[PDB]
Amino acid sequence: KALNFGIISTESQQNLKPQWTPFLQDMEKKLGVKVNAFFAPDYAGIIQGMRFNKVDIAWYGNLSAMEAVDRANGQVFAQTVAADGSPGYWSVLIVNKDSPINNLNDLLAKRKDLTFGNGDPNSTSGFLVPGYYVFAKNNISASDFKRTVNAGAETNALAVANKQVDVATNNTENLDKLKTSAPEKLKELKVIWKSPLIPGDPIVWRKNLSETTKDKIYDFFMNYGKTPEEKAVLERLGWAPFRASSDLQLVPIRQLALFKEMQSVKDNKGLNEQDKLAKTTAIQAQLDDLDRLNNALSAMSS
Amino acid sequence: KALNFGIISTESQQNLKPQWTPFLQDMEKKLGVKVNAFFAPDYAGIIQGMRFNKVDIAWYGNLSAMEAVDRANGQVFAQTVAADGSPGYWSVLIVNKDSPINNLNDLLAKRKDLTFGNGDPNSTSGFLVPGYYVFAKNNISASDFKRTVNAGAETNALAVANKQVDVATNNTENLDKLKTSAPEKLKELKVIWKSPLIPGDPIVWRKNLSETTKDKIYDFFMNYGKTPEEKAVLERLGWAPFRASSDLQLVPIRQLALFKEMQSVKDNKGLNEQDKLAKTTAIQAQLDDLDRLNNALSAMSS
Repeated sequence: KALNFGIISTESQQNLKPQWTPFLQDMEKKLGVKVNAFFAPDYAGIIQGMRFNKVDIAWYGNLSAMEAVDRANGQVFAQTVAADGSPGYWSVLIVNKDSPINNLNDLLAKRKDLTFGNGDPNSTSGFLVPGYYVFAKNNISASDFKRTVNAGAETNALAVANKQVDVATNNTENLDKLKTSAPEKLKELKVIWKSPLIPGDPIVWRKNLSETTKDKIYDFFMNYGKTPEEKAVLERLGWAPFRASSDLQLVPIRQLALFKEMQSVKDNKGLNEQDKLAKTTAIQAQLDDLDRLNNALSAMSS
Repeated sequence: KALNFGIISTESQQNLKPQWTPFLQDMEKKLGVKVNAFFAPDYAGIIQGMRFNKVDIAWYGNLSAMEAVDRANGQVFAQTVAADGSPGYWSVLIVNKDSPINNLNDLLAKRKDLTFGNGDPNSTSGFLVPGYYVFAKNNISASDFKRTVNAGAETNALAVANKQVDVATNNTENLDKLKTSAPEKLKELKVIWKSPLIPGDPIVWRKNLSETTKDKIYDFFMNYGKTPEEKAVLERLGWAPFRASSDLQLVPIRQLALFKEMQSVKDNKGLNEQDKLAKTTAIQAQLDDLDRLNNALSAMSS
């Protein structure tokens, strides 16, 4: 009963090897079952490895992560945690502290009268994530602000801080940097809207594993880190210890997937509107259900 | 597009009528769609009403609630909240405050050396709920205490308080009463283990409703109560305003269902062990998956 982990490698074939064997070697111990890897070229070959039992487990990104559930027996069981201390990031919208805005509701209104900072239109956290939760969800637009401007978080946070822009989007990881980059202009910022947590990469195994096997993996992963040795070894892969997870993980990413896809049907050229109505109104279905989940989940305050 | 609510009535045909029309009459307004009820004799006829679109929505109990999802297009969308202030209850285990125990781990060990207070063996919160989360889950027993005694929460809490028993089970709703019944012997108690939240009755509609319809119900329910009028009307049905919910609701009840069922196969007389192994080890599968969910859910601390 040997074991395969999945790790692609942008950190190529030099970089990766000596960061990992350790984590295998403890894995092999506690599990006491030989623990090879699949290095990779991309998640595409990796999911496929799952799809054929040739790989048992793996460090996906929610996107890859989600298609694993989709096509190759995925079950998220754990969320990676940043060695600085977790855990993913929340998208945001930010006014200056001297602003008399505090709600997204405030903002939502005083909008035709204000100037916006929007992220890379190829950025999920600066552009797309807010694009759904903020805009799409309220049937309103980046249009509808006096003037609107696209730029980087760092800029945009600084933009707002220095009252060159009314409101901007951002993430909380940039918000972090600042406490070092410009602590005294982050002190001037004010967050008025948080996305869902957009969380860290998961660990997915294949469901078709065995009661007993999973039990060991699961506990390995849930308990690795409590030791100074253990602790310091996660770090070499930039990690803190792992959060307990589920497929519920990727609800934010699922919504995105299907907001995009929704967006691409409204533009589907050679589709008649009868047959649109159907699909559009079906993807919404899904979002609407997914919305209510987010609520439920956030309503376990608590 | 008229509307049917489900409400059984132990509070029979006199009691119920004038507690509800109000809540219909607001329902009919905001929805602006006529809102009859099904009174009932039992959830059995009620789920069936769903199963035939003859009823659209209803106040189930997690048990009924769960079989609704099972057999008649259930989706939990809201959790009832006690007019005193919510929300279900957590089972517990309780030592005296002068005890040097604080963990379930402590207890788990010092057990052969101690005396237990166990609830009605026909009580879910005093007996069965702990029976799983505490015992079943750690493959250990009510056996394994010096002596063990079964009795009511009130007794048992008082038992422990007055150091007639080492540890006992309880719920937090009794724990409430006490602050009135015996505030100064509840002051002597100490909780060392909480179950999952075992939550309040839900509102389930049938999935096969319509985007738009659900949207209105959903918002009606999520927003009813903010007004003094609204507020005071929920009260006449002993309610505070409603929590946002999902089928995730009944994970605790699902685990129970299948702990029982697990328990009843181990006792299934005319079943050979080969064919047992299979089922036992399949129900465990489920619990084990459900366990990991509880974790995930409780690991969104947060």
